[PDB]
Amino acid sequence: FAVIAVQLFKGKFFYCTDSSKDTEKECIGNYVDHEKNKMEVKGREWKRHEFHYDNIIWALLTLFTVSTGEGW
Amino acid sequence: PNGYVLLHPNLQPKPIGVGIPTQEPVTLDFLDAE
Amino acid sequence: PDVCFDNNVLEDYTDCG
Amino acid sequence: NIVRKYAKKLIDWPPFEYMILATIIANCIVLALEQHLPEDDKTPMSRRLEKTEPYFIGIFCFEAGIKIVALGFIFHKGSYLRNGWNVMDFIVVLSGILATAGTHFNTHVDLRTLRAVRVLRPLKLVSGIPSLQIVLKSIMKAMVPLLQIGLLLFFAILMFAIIGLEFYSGKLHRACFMNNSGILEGFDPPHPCGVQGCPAGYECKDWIGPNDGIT
Amino acid sequence: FKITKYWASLRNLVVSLMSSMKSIISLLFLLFLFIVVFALLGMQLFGGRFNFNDGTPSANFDTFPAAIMTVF
Amino acid sequence: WVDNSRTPNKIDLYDVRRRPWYIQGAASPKDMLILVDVSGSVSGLTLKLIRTSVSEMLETLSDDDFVNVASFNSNAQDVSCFQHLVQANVRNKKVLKDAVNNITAKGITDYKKGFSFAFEQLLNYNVSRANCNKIIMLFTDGGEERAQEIFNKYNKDKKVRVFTFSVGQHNYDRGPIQWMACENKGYYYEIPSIGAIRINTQEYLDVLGRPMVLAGDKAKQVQWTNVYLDALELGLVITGTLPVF
Amino acid sequence: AWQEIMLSCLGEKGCEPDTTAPSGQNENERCGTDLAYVYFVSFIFFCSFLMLNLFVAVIMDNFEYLTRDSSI
Ligand SMILES: CCCCCCCCCCCCCCCC
Ligand SMILES: CCCCCCCCCCCCCCCC
Ligand SMILES: *[C@@H]1O[C@H](CO)[C@@H](O)[C@H](O)[C@H]1NC(C)=O
Ligand SMILES: *[C@@H]1O[C@H](CO)[C@@H](O)[C@H](O)[C@H]1NC(C)=O
Ligand SMILES: [Ca+2]
Repeated sequence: FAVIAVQLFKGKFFYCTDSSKDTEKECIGNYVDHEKNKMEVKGREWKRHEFHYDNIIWALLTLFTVSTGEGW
Repeated sequence: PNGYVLLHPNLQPKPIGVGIPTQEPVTLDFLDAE
Repeated sequence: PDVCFDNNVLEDYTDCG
Repeated sequence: NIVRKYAKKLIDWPPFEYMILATIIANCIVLALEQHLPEDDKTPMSRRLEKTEPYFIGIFCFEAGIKIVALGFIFHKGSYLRNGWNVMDFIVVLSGILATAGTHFNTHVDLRTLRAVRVLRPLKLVSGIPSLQIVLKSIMKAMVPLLQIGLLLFFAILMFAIIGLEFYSGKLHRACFMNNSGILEGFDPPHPCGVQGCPAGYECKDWIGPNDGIT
Repeated sequence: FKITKYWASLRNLVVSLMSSMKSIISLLFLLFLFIVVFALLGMQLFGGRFNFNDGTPSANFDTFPAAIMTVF
Repeated sequence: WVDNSRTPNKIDLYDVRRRPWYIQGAASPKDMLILVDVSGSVSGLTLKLIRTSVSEMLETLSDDDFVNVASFNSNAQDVSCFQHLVQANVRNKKVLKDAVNNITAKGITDYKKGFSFAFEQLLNYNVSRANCNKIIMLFTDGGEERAQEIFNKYNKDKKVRVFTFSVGQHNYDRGPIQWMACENKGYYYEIPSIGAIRINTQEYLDVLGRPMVLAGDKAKQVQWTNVYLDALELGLVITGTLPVF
Repeated sequence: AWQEIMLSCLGEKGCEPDTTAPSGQNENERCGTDLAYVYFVSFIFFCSFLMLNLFVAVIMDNFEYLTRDSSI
């Protein structure tokens, strides 16, 4: 199940701090963060989610996490 | 040609009011300046 | 305004998005 | 009422009870396809699927009629309403006769709550298949011993809840908000306060409970 | 495992799981007919009502695939 | 920069493509008719984004452009006290904004009853108009109705463009919404969150300026702006604009 | 949320002043560690296993109570 979860979510657990940009080329620079409701200018970061599937060591730790129930 | 005064002695540097209070042009019509 | 430009036939409509 | 020569008990033939199990699975798919939009709005598809309700009632109401004839109704020992499932097969069709009659007699005020009996239509598969009632009865029999840890659990719940009343009855209604006269801002996880007030630059203003007043 | 003394303990588990398989499958199917009815009943009560001004949560009751996986 | 190099409480929302002089030189005067779609499904966040988008779209209108806002849910109606294309001056824009902020979402959608209202309002010549660049802005979320018949009947020789916006973070079908723009000279925009509000109006201005370019050197004439306050402070200024092809 | 206590205990976190050592004022920005994966994954296995043995050593102590039958 941790080898099928790599071939299914490998590299796809990436996300950009700015919702509009969805590629690492685009997520450079600054952006206005309206979502906090106070209009502050932030920096665009290209990040993974904290619990990946990008590797067998990382698909076994994020899948034990599901087994213990938390944050699944 | 919309009647807004480009130049008028009653035209003062200041944004035009639009209603009772709770980056827009200062378009003061001619008839509303006199 | 006296003159304005719309509805030109040479326009390329293939760019909706 | 008890007139013999039913010619209806002969109708419960195996080609006849695999078309009810076919209209139920079809029914369970119509309910699966419906999408719920917020305020009287309906998708175009959900307006199409609402045209099948008279048919599904038409078949399910046929079964009640053909069964209350081939069998009894209440009085006879082996009558329709005697079985524990045919009771639930009756409410479903009965709640489907009235809920589709929201025009002629108008359900004098309104219902909004008699279409919530359609959700018991998947449980007509359990009624239709005897092989499933003797499997459901296996679960509802192994959980009979558990209905005394329930009374032991509801005695612990109440117990602590009572303590909760004595000690925390109203002491979760003040939080700590920025000085910031005008816009009160407060922490993202709200910081309640009491005799133990705000740390540095906040004041204890009124506040609904923790989870919008729920916890 | 065939080369170990732990084959009889493990094969007899699968031999017993395979014999009682029409009663595990018809028991996962009554745990699924009570997830459906509930999901259904959960749409009748909260279907379309999760359109909060913050945004509808991922744990909706609006569609059936999203009503099944929040009863889960 | 005038006051926002690096200063707290002070965020720089300036964008040259939204300035009055740019919007003036980038295209010709419009006849907008913003069709908001206040039906049931747009309630919640989609409605908040729709009203913010409508306000930020009215913000791209001059005193030469004429605008009205309509809203349709199984029947179409205006949102304000106006019943025809009114001039987009300060007071009318404020009235339309105050009417849009009071708009509520309820009921099923009929695209034909809304587009009939839009076209019938754009065919009203008894009022003063900018007889140019007739437009319809559809602020919906998504649906399954192309309504090819209503476009065939009302917009046949394609005098009226149609810009379709899919406002909101949702998953409804955007096929008809992307089609309406194609068949009717338009463009299709997506506004999934606050922050995408401010660019797609600039973009419809980008679309409207094709026929101005295709008229090569007739379109390169200097136009002078209403009296506005300069971004970098010098008080009341007018500015002449010339598009660059 | 045993998993964000795991993530917020990893390497490259901040550090407390310690207010008694003059060195490492800006250095020693390494006061978490990447051994939070071993620490938290193992504790979930050990705690769940030591509690399971406690649960059974108590169940099987009373297994004559738990299996009482009115016949015998
Ligand atoms: C003698 C056989 C019948 C026993 C009585 C009926 C038991 C099952 C009926 C109730 C099923 C659940 C209804 C509530 C919704 C989950
Ligand atoms: C003749 C077959 C022998 C197999 C020996 C190893 C079996 C180990 C247990 C397998 C349990 C599978 C459960 C899958 C989930 C229901
Ligand atoms: C405008 O707001 C008022 C005040 O709440 C409300 O009564 C009225 O219904 C609103 N207008 C419309 C068209 O709903
Ligand atoms: C406009 O004027 C014409 C002629 O006076 C009249 O027939 C029509 O009803 C008026 N209104 C509209 C919307 O055309
Ligand atoms: Ca809708």
